[PDB]
Parts: sequence; structure tokens; C-alpha cells
Amino acid sequence: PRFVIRRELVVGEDVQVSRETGTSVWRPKGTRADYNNSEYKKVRAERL
Amino acid sequence: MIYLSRLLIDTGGNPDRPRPGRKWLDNIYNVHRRLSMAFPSGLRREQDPHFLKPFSPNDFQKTPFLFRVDNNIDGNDKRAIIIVQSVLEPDWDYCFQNALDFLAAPPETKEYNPEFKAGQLLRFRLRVNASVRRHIPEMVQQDGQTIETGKILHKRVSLTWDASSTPDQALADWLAAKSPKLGFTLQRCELLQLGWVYGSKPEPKNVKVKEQGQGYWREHKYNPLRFRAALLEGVLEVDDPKLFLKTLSSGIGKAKSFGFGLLSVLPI
Repeated sequence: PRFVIRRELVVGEDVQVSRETGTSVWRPKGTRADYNNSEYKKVRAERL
Repeated sequence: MIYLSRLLIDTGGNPDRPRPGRKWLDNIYNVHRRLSMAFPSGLRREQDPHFLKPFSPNDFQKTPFLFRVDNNIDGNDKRAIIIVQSVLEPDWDYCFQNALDFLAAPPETKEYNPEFKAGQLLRFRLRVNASVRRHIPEMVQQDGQTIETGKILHKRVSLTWDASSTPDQALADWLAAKSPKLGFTLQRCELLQLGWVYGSKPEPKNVKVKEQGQGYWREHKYNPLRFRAALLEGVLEVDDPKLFLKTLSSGIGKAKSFGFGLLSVLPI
């Protein structure tokens, strides 16, 4: 046997909170290219 | 031998519907390029039997062919005729296989072996580029005042006549001046049409360097093309059968790459 006590700590004054630091939802990649971006016009002119 | 080919275009019908064939004739550069696409190389045709690959002029044969565009042919229908004279057999089924909308009739081709004796009368039709080369002072700006610059420009401009001379006389003299060398002598010459021919040409222009290297990014800039056109029809007489055949299949003026040199002869 051993003797055991219980206490408490209230967050925000003695224990801090960390940020998320990551991404949870995966989601697919990005379609829908832009027709007003300068790079798109440059590559379109080059292709022409 | 010579190869003579004929193409037909509608240039009529409902004006509220697309007409690619009639629109194709608005630029002489496009017409010249399309006619040049009718002479493919022996390797390009084998590699691409359907003409569905990017177009590069380096894959097509170079040969000085001539052509003319005629209009106003009747029979209750409108027609524009393209007449092509060449030293090679054209491949029309390879050029128009994906553009059958352009034509109103199948292309026709035939052989041509013109043998003319000395002192023979002929009926001729031909279009000329009336151009002379001159030194011109450089006037610029014209922002309400004309400012002269000391440089003198070597420029090819239109043929001009005096105030007391008609254009027909000037053109007849201008053609009879050179007719000794070509190999024929005129008998009558009358002017039918006098005007301008327009076109536009693309040109590559560098813009920025490539971050990965090995080239630039490039763009297209358009350069105008203007020519002075005059159509003539009349009667001629062959001086010697040697130089006349050289005059044919060669052209009787400049701008021969834009349908400006072609002699059409009939036996009268």
C-alpha cells in the first residue's frame, strides 16, 4: 500500500494550450485553373 | 510539264450562318499558307496520314508556284475561283481532308504543255503589283506640325502618274517598257480593276527568359502587308518561243508569293 492525494490545476493560468500544428482533413487536389492569372496568359501565348 | 489546278468557293448563301470558306479569303497570308500546305514531304505524309499534328513550315516542300483569285461567276450562284499553276503535282486530298466545308466543288487538276510558235496572237489576263522603288524624305509625328528628319528611306511605293495622264496609259507604258525583255509585244491593253490587297503576318518576339533555362517565353506580334493591285486583259504577240516560255511559270512582277504573277493565255 501507499498514500495518495488529489489536487487540481485550472487551465489558462498555470497550464497553457498549444496550437493545432497540422492538417486533419485530407481533401482532393486543385482543379479550376484561373483565366486571369498572368502565368496562364504567358503559357497560352507560348503555346500559340 | 506544268500542272494547272482549279478550286471553287461559294461566297454566298445565308449571311447569318458561319462561312469559313468566304472568311478564308480575307487574308492573303492565310491563303498563301493554305495553298502551301498542299505540298507535303514524303516523310510527313507517312508519319501523319490525317494532318492532325502541329504545323511546321520546315516539313513542307518549297517550290515557286503561282495562283490567282477570280470572282463574279454566274449561273444563278456566286463563285470564287482559285487557279494555281505549279511545277509539281498538288496533293489536295491531304490539305482539305478536314476542311471540306471550305469548298463548293471537288478540286480539279490537269497537265499543261504550252507550245507556242513565233508570231502568234494570244489573249491574256494577268494581275500586276504596281510598285516602284524610291528615295523618300522621312516625315514623322505630324502632331499639328510636320518635322523633317535627315534620313532618306529606300522604300517600295505605288506607281504614280501625272495629272494629264490616265492610269490606263501609264500602266500600258509601264508594261511595254519591260515587254521587250519578257519576250512578247502588246497589241491592246485595258485596265479592269485598280486597288489594294491586305494581309497580316505573325512574328515571334521574345519577352522573358526561362527560369529553367534553354529558351525564352515568347509572344506573337502582327505585321501588316499592303500591296497595290492592277488587273489587265488584252492581246499579245509572241516574239520568240524561247523567252516566252521562261516568262511563263516565272511571273511578270513582284510579290509572287501572294498571287501577283500569273499569265493566262488563250489562242485567238
